[PDB]
Amino acid sequence: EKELLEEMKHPSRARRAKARKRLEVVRAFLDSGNRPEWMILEAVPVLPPDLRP
Amino acid sequence: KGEDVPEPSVPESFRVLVKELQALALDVQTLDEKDNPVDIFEGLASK
Amino acid sequence: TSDPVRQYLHEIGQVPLLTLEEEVELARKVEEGMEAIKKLSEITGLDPDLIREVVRAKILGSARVLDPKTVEEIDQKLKSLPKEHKRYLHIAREGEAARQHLIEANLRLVVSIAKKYTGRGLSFLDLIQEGNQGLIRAVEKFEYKRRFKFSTYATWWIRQAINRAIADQARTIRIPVHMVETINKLSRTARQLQQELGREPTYEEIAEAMGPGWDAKRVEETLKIAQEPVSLETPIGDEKDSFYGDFIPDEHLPSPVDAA
DNA sequence: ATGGTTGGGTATAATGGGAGTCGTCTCGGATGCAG
DNA sequence: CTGCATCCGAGAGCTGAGGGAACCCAACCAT
Repeated sequence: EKELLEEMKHPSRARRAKARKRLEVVRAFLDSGNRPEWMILEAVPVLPPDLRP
Repeated sequence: KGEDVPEPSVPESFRVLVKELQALALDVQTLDEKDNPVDIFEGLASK
Repeated sequence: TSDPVRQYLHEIGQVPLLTLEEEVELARKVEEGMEAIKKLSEITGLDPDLIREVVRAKILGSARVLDPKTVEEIDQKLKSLPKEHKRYLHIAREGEAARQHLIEANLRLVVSIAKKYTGRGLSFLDLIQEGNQGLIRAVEKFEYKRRFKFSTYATWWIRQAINRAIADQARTIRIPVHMVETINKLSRTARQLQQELGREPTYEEIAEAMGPGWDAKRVEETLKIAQEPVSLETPIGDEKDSFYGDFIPDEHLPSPVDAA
């Protein structure tokens, strides 16, 4: 987040837009408390049988 | 029996939706006014 | 990028094939590595399989994830052994490397065999993987002393693995292997009877053609248990709005009248 | 104590697959062109 | 270094009704 905030001071508009786009995701993860590694599955949930009869 | 019908409850289709969202590894949780969990499954799915 | 079959074919084709000298050399190496494994087991007095696992882990390297601590302790528990009776360990390492090479070189025979088993409920890649399992078993059991080519012994194991996987995994409701063979024999007999009669045979004719211990009722039961379930999502009608499961009522939960 | 089920085995030689689909429209990343 | 400019891919197009391919051999848990 600090690196992207520093990058957001570039005179270039495209660079600033890219840094803002990355910052959106970074700040969403920081605010929610979710860990990014949870986007990789280790255990796969299995739906109850009565909903897949 | 001649009385008036009672107040409704949570439809089963919403429970099906919650279970299908859990199968996609998404944690959907119902909360009350104080942001505490509300169990809509009547303690039948809690270990 | 996509089409994993092409990617797998490319990765297998990047490995060159073998000549007679190389194949016999590798097979002899594997055999002496197993003998060295057993000799080292006798020397140390420990279980042979666990030392085999330590050799395999050391060859495969850190890249492949029994834990590092244990295998390290036994690794230095073996380096302590003096010369002349230490060669065995090096021969075991070499033999395990030879086993890996042999499997890598003979992977293409698995594809060649498995390409004629499509359309039996298993995808091509699953058949290839089960053939690879059979190839590993054949590599372990191969005896080069008989002067036979490796593929001659490997084909039998590859076919056995593919057939066993097909019998085990092709059906949603698992049917035992002997019953699957019975179903296949019944279907082939019915097809031959139809070819001879020029029409669909009756169950009594099939029962007569199977042999002793077969009547029409048993054929009926066998055809009954050989029925595969249909999908709840089978589209009914031309428009994409009606599924089969939309026409199936729930008979378990009590009705409002029943509850009242 | 019986059948049903399951694991193991076969030794001439075998060595890179196969179906398919070309009569739709609109909008937001992105690689490529210029300045 | 920036910008715009085609380029590719991804996600849509009303409701209601009715519609349905080997074989064999031997040990071993379950019932």
